[PDB]
Amino acid sequence: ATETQGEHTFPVEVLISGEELRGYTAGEALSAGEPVYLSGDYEVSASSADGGEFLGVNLYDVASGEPVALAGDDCEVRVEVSEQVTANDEILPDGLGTFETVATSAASAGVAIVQEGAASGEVCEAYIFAVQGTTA
Amino acid sequence: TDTIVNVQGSFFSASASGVADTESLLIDPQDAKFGAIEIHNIAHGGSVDVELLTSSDDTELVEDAAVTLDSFTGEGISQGNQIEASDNTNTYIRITNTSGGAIDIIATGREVSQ
Amino acid sequence: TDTIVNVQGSFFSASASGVADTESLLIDPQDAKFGAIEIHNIAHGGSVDVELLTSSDDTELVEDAAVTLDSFTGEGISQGNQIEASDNTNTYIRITNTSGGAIDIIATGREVSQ
Amino acid sequence: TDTIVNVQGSFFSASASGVADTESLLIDPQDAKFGAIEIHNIAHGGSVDVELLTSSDDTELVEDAAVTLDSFTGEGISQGNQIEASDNTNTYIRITNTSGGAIDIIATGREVSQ
Amino acid sequence: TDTIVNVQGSFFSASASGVADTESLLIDPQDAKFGAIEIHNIAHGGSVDVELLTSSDDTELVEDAAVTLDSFTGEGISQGNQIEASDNTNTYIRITNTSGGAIDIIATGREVSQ
Amino acid sequence: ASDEEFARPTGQGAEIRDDGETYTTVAWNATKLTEGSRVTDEMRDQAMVDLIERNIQRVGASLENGINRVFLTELVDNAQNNHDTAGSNQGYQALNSAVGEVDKDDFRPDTYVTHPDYRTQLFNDTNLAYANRAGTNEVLRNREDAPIVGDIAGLDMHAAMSSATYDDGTDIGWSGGSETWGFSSDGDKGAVVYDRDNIHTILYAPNGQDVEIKDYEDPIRDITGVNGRLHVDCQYSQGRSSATVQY
Amino acid sequence: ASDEEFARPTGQGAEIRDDGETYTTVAWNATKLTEGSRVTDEMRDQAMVDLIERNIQRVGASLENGINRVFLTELVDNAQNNHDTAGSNQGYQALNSAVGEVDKDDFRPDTYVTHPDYRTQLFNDTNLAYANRAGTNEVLRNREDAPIVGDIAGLDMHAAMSSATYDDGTDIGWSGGSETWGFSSDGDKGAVVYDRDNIHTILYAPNGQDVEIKDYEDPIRDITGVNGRLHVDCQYSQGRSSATVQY
Amino acid sequence: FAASDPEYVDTLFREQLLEVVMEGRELRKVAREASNVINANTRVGDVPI
Ligand SMILES: [K+]
Ligand SMILES: [Mg+2]
Ligand SMILES: [Mg+2]
Ligand SMILES: [Mg+2]
Ligand SMILES: [Mg+2]
Ligand SMILES: [Mg+2]
Ligand SMILES: [Mg+2]
Ligand SMILES: [Mg+2]
Ligand SMILES: [Mg+2]
Ligand SMILES: [Mg+2]
Ligand SMILES: [Mg+2]
Ligand SMILES: [Mg+2]
Ligand SMILES: [Mg+2]
Ligand SMILES: [Mg+2]
Ligand SMILES: [Mg+2]
Ligand SMILES: [Mg+2]
Repeated sequence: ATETQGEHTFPVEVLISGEELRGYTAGEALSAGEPVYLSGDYEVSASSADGGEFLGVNLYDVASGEPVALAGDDCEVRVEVSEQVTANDEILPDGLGTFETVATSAASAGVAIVQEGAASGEVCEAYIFAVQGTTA
Repeated sequence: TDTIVNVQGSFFSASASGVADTESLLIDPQDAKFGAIEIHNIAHGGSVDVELLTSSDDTELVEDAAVTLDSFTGEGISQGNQIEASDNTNTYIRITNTSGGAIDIIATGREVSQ
Repeated sequence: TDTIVNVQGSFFSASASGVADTESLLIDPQDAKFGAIEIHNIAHGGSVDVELLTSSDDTELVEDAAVTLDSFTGEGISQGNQIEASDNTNTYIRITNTSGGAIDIIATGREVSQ
Repeated sequence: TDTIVNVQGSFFSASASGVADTESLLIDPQDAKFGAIEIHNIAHGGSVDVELLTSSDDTELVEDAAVTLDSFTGEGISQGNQIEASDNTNTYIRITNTSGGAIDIIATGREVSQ
Repeated sequence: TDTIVNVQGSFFSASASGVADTESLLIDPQDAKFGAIEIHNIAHGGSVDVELLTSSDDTELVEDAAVTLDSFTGEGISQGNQIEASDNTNTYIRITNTSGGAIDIIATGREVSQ
Repeated sequence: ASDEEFARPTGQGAEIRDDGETYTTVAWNATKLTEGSRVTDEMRDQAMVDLIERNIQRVGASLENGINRVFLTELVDNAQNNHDTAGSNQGYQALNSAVGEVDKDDFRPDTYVTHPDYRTQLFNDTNLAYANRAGTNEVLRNREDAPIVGDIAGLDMHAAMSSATYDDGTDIGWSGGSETWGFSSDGDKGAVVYDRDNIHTILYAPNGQDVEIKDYEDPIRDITGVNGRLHVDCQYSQGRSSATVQY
Repeated sequence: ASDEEFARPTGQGAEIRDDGETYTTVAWNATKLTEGSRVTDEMRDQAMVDLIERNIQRVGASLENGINRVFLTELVDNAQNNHDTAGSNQGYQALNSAVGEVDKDDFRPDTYVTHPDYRTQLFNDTNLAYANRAGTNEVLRNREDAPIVGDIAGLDMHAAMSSATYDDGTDIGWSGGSETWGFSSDGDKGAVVYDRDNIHTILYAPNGQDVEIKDYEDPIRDITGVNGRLHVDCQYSQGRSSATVQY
Repeated sequence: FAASDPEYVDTLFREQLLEVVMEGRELRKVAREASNVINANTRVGDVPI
């Protein structure tokens, strides 16, 4: 996620509000605003599509094996969406480093609620409210 | 470089309602502020003869020269004319009703500099 | 020697969407900021009568003289007209729908000095 | 006595290359610096319908009224028209391709004051 | 009251002598000082095709759109046209020789403000 | 630093939300500009003039011209705002409209650079040419040297530039900018209106701060050489603080 | 208080009839404007600039911009008069016509608020741009810093405002006003002409009068934060004392 | 909720009233200057012409 002001591109501040700033290790190279899930013991990797893989969003760019900070549930976050979102849409990871709507995904429940609507490829503002892991 | 907007110079009209079977609308350039007129449109509620006159008097029509320009048949519009009249050249335009009864006549165009 | 650029007119248009089977669009020169209008284009979504009227009131239409200029059949455009009307002469143009159903009417032209 | 040189208009054109078999060139007077346009020429690389529209929005096209002015057939030019549109009157012109394939459309005219 | 003498805006011409059997006169509005041209006259020493082109480049012709306006046959004059082109709209007029030999071509008109 | 924004309308007892200063950078890398000259011993002796002093002056001038090229090429190419005159109202109204564009993005410009053709057009402008409309006859009489020409549209400085200074890519070993510098044809950039403080000439030299002149003898051939170098880049800190005037 | 009315024609020895002064109120409801920022201790140590002071400045500016948004949005939305230019006579004439609409409602305006596009077109107006038409060359020279710009059409104050300051409803947390601020297209409001004594900016703070900046430390996360707050409303006492200029 | 001003607006304080009452429209007064003024000795009278 990035912001244009003339010729200048500025990095988007992923965190709007919240204190659920939990620390992990990166299982791969991760980018600011990327959704992630537990890949190993306190290790996080990029989320795939259709749910069961979400703990938070990555707060700053990291290489593999570096300590990573997540905005968990009960954070307001700035996230890039792969489709058009309105307020009150539930969103979850698309698998593309970005979020999509629960309506578009094969999943029946989301992890964040859209507060500010956006177009495809833009920053929405979302509130994280849930975690998704392995139910089998 | 200097750029100017052109709005066209003053509209002119003469009109009469219920002019009788042998009576006329007389278009007089004295009624224009620039003193001279160009008639583009003649709208007639029945048949009319159009006549162009020069007066022997500066202020009233006292006929000196007269030409019947044309006769229009039935109700309609004639447009795109440049029938031209001036007060200082003492020219007048007469639209004469030739229907077997009363008609409405409206003539329009623009003022030209005398 | 001095060179000037001429931008023409000031734009004038009246329009109606879905005017009923026997109703009309009243083009009023009071809507123009210079107080007189010269209509060039009449676009009609079906058959229409064009009527030119003088009012006996300075501000509202109270018919004095009336002439039906022409009747247009079908859907299309009439262009290069010069139907003229002004406020202080209390002149009006009425487009009347004759098609038997709802139609769209667009008149365009330019403002002229009063 | 003062002698002045008049350049006779400010230029306007809209054009599109390879517009598809039912797509359209929208001539929008908002693109003119004076806000109004008078289209004289429509050069068409195949058959087209010309359509004159009013918008129900001040800035975007949402059709209030629509009239098809004429249908042109084959490749050629129509010239000496006076198709008139402006922003404050919310008027747009749509040229719609009716050929069974892509065509080039070039419309030209001059700007007019709003 | 103020009275001004009006002289028409700048003359424009493009010409070629002995333009070959499939060659062309490229009339370019870049050559006008006001940046836009209105061609009234095309004098042709034999048969020609007239083509109106829009460039994809601001200052050279790289064809985006091309429409053949008309075909003229024999030696003669086409006059009273309003074939319109400007530099900022990237519009070029091409006259192509279609005679079985070399011809002379003279296009004339006036400049319009860009 | 990022643009300043607006506070949010907030409920009573509600969490205050974050929108802190976000940062980026503008990179420079200084291009080496170099000029060389060679003179034979026989020529150095026989000339009425000091040919090495001449060539040192030329080498210093050629470097100063290079600085101006790098400055004008950056300034013209990387201005974020533009005013398209479309062959019309070129002069004071074009300058005012350019200042309008910079004002709309909330910077105040103070300077303008100008092409010779633009200068020509500007002094033909009836607004400046007619003493009546100008308030002084200074332009009609003194032309570019008039105090008003450095005091129009809120600008405090005129930078009179040359025709040849911009990188056309027609000069030998210069690659070219994206624009056209001129005021003759559609799409020519004839002026730039800008904040003087928001564009940076950046100078680098290994052995001092400014131009370095080196002399060398060639005892095999009897030639003396003079070389000059400077490294220069030019960069906008805020390209929105400038507007190009387009024909 | 109610408007002034007229006395009544009365017989001799007849009862004087009553029409007493009649009263109402306008209500303020000051909205909390808030702006937060957060910094890691590791960022704050490594940065060459004091990021906390810098964020304190951003918070200050951001609140101030919020006062300006609330003001301009009220001013534009709730002006009871309007002048429709229909793309014509934009400049002094539009300004005089706007004073005209206020004067018809029996108020004298003294102030005007202007969009960048309106300012641009105003300084293009031959009435201001030609020194003989203006009586001075100050507009041609100094643009908005000209004393005539602060002294047009009986007004004695010009307030130049930014394009971003009106509430479009595009900015995050802001709901949008009814109008469009601009001077680019049909229906845009580009200037407001008003009495500055008849529009009230109401500031409330619990802990003083002005903006309040509070800081916090998080020893659990090693984050230092800065928060700003102010409560503002804007209300007209006489919305008829004001007119917008419409494109 | 926890004690907030929007729940106790007329319970724990009154809303402020500004002590300055603010004027309606004032009409233009000119007649005494714009006309010859006769301070009459009688209600009914005549000027000769
Ligand atoms: K929770
Ligand atoms: Mg919270
Ligand atoms: Mg006479
Ligand atoms: Mg009337
Ligand atoms: Mg009257
Ligand atoms: Mg519109
Ligand atoms: Mg409007
Ligand atoms: Mg071009
Ligand atoms: Mg932001
Ligand atoms: Mg901009
Ligand atoms: Mg001198
Ligand atoms: Mg151009
Ligand atoms: Mg009362
Ligand atoms: Mg009112
Ligand atoms: Mg100054
Ligand atoms: Mg008596």
